[PDB]
Amino acid sequence: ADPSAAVARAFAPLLDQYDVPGMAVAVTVDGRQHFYEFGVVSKQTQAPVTRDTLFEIGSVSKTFTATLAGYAATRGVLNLDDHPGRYLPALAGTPIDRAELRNLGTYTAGGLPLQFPESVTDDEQMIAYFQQFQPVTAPGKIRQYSNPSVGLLGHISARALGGQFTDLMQSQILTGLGLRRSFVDVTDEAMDFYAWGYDKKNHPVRVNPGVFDAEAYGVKSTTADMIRFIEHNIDPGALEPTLREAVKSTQVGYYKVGPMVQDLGWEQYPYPVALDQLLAGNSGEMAMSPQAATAIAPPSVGSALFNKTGSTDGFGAYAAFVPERRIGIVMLANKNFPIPARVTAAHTVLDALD
Ligand SMILES: [Cl-]
Ligand SMILES: [Cl-]
Repeated sequence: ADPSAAVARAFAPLLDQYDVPGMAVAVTVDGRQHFYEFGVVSKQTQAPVTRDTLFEIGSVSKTFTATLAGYAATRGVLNLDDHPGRYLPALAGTPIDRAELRNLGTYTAGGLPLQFPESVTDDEQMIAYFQQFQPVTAPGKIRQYSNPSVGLLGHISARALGGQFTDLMQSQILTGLGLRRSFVDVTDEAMDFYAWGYDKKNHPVRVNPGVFDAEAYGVKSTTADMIRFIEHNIDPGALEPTLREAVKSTQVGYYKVGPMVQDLGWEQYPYPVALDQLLAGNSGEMAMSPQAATAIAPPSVGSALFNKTGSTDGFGAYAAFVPERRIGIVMLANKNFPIPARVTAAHTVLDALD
């Protein structure tokens, strides 16, 4: 039940192998938290990574956006079967308005691309982009991983709840979950803890501003906070009912897509799971290309694993947990290094428990 030896074998070699300046890992095993840090937050300062170092989690942010959408749905300010035009009047009657909010959250809205075109740089251009978008397939049939897609779901969740996404996410979700060192906008105080990321040429970088950045990939967090978030997902029973249902809402499977099941936010697998099936579900093809999606009833009994990868130009992250086993792991790193290496390391550690 002690993950330390497995973490040292699985994670420590990664820094030299992928030229990663710094990395933080936390494992939870039946409520006991284990923290491991490697390397440095900055090549210039050489200050050590700690469990309180802020890293960009990239698309792991979509699990928080799903939680916000689940909070909105539990409150009844929105329904996942609604269409965008009920909340954004300028989108009523447009082709994307055939999609339901559930399709936006599962990347099945009709072929929204990975990223906005470079010409979309503000809210006006965002509205016009969605008005003009011509879907390449019917909703619910094709999964195409998409930042604009989950971005729009977060924008609509904020509009429904009657506030700014950043303020709602910070106050109702992050603070509500006890994540007091997690931010969409890092405060002046917490800035001292924010690592630098290191791009392909080893230049220090942080995530650039973009449309729907906060909504799709903009959270900064620490392993101390992210392991608490994972523990909420493992057992949300201690949460106040609104947040409890918001968390549970991210664990409902909606589509079978080959070896993986698509939730809002999380992606799920049976457990135990062969690493090969986890690698297949987390492949580059899965993230880059259209995949046939089959609507299913939610799987619900026995053991399941939930995960989400995330990256920015300078950072890489991975989170995975198994509620029935009360085990979970998060890795945050200040280099975007290959997802298969992240998944393999994390799977090896979880497999070594029991
Ligand atoms: Cl984008
Ligand atoms: Cl920031």
